[PDB]
Amino acid sequence: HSHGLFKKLGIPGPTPLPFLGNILSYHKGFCMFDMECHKKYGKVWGFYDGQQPVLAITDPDMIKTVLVKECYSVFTNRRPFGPVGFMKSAISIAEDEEWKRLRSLLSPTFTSGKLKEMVPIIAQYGDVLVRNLRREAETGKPVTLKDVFGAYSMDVITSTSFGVNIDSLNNPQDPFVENTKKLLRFDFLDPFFLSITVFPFLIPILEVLNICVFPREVTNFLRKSVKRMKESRLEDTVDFLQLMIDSQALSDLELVAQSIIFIFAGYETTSSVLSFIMYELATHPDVQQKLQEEIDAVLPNKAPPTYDTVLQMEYLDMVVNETLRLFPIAMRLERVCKKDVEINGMFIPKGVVVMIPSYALHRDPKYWTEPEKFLPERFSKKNKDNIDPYIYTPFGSGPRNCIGMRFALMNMKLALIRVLQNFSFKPCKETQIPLKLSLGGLLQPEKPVVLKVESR
Ligand code: HEM
Ligand SMILES: CC[C@@H](CC[C@H](CC)NC(=O)[C@H](CO)NC(=O)N(C)Cc1csc(C(C)C)n1)NC(=O)OCc1cncs1
Repeated sequence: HSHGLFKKLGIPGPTPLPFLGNILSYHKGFCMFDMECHKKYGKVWGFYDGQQPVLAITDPDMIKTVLVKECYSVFTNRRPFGPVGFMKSAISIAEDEEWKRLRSLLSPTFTSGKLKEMVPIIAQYGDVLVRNLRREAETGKPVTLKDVFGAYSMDVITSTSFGVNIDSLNNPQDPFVENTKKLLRFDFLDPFFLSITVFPFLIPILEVLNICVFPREVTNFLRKSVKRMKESRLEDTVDFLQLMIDSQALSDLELVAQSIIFIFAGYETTSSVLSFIMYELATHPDVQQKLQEEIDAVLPNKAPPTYDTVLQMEYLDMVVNETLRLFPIAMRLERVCKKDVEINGMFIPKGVVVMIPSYALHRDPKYWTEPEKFLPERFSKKNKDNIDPYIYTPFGSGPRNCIGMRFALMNMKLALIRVLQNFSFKPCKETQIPLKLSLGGLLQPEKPVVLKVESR
């Protein structure tokens, strides 16, 4: 048993059980477990995912060292998670040299120039989202946001990876829609991933059986989807595909891996955050009116948002950020400790997963006044400098942060601008209040957010 380590290092934690470790404590969610631990062990503590020692850390300096300083030398990778197949090459999964190589090649993809070039595209599906919303605002029946936002999010993804101009909501049965939709993942507390942690010694076994967490089903029709366009569309002579093609040491059957992860990364994420935001504005009509006014002051007479226009919206940026404080989609940030180290006084042995509890740190009394309340003013220029960048980490930090940050932000904002210009979102009878979060390992709502939509 490796279960003696935190006792021996003099680190407090909940007492692990044989084989299971502390996993049974997840029955309440990463979220309440991390908050409880913080509350009763203080700044630093230790637990076991099966036989895997995880060290939680909460000190801004120490986090900065793990996330930003010793990233390259010591804390380079995330923890392996289950049988991954060819997706071992995807940037967010890759390790060491291979990761450093991929992050360089793909960095040019997420530049402001490429992003400004992507505006007219993502924006054009703002109009579709509106159109679509306009029909359902005439029904007067509760809208399921995550579904309307889902279609928008797919729509924006497809289009910025080799223009696949699909009206995703109203082409429910299109090859690109059906596959992509199914790439809704991953819950690391579901039955499957649970066993993966009580039995990591089973991963080698499933890998050799070709069993993959990214279901073979989906990855198949994308490997093949990509193969023909990549060859045909530029044989006759503005998207991630092109940007990728041009920069060719980037292997063929690694480009597919990047392509899949950008779908898997923006699809469920952009749509979830957006839902959480529209929930927040509905249950906060004041904020929503304040927002609609900012937008109308900047873009008078429903004028179409632009790149520069979007950045100019102080209050929009504040609403987005607050929503991310309350519902960070990562929940935790993790790095594997590559060799023995001494960071800000304390010793980390090689092999330990070092873990920063974002969801918990985002809700900590030491840093936030009335931390349960949705209050966008915390992010106004008056108060924002009191906000520590290593407590508030919705996009991680350091060399291994979210490569898609500015794209995520811009995308989401463009959706909000076009949507708020045209509609108001009011809660109805089916709407859950206060919103309850899911007990799983994906931070999402128990019941899908349903809201009344009214035409301005
Ligand atoms: C609102 C939506 C999003 C949120 C809240 C978000 C947040 C994050 C967070 C917290 C990390 C971990 C960083 C760390 O360990 O410090 C991350 C990693 C990453 N994200 Fe984003 N993300 C979002 C959307 C995107 C989009 C749109 C893309 C690209 C299309 C993207 C691509 C990545 C990649 C490739 C990594 C791993 C980076 C690496 O290992 O080098 N995510 N995301
Ligand atoms: C394939 C899993 C995951 C890899 C990296 C993400 C980044 C947010 N990691 C996570 O934070 C997610 C939680 O939503 N999962 C994890 O926390 N892990 C990968 C670690 C893990 C694996 S098992 C476990 C339990 C047993 C304690 N923890 N997704 C992924 O590929 O990133 C695409 C995205 C980019 N931006 C937002 S999502």
